[PDB]
Amino acid sequence: LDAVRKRPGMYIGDTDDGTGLHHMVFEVVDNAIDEALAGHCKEIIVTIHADNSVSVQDDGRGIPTGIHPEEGVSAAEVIMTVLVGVSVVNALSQKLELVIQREGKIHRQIYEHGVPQAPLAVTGETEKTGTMVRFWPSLETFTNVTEFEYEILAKRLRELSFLNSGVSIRLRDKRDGKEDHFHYE
Ligand SMILES: N#Cc1ccc(O)cc1F
Repeated sequence: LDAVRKRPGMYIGDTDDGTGLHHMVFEVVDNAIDEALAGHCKEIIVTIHADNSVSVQDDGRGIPTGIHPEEGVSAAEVIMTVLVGVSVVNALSQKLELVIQREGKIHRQIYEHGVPQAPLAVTGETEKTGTMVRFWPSLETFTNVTEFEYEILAKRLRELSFLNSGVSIRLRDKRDGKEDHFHYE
């Protein structure tokens, strides 16, 4: 990830005018939609938290957890730490929390500035499947516009709901209780 850390704006977009900040969300949403499309229920939930982190969840199969035979870490960690892709989001997040529900098990992992704090670990059992990422954008990178703007997210998620017409997209703002549900049929 050092190439991204060296020139963040070249990977994510302008880091002073809010452009790059919102692009962080959109990169994560792309992966969540892909995951949701491979499942039965086909819903993603985007939440803006009161600490100005964002989470994206899907109810798909869960991203793969097995050890990548070539890299020697979990496949989820390969996705998060190898090179725009969610690895860029991770590199530019002061914290990122990953939760994967798959094959009867809950898996969790924490990153700080793209560095895993421990290996992906089984933490419990579950009947559900899906993936959730919550990220706190790094305030060492993102300046001036540091808070998410509901309308910027809503506009883009609406476009995505029409293109991905089988996918339900919920947007929730925990700062003021604002919510939308984009679903085309
Ligand atoms: N990477 C990734 C990713 C983030 C959120 C989600 O719901 C699914 C994903 F594959």
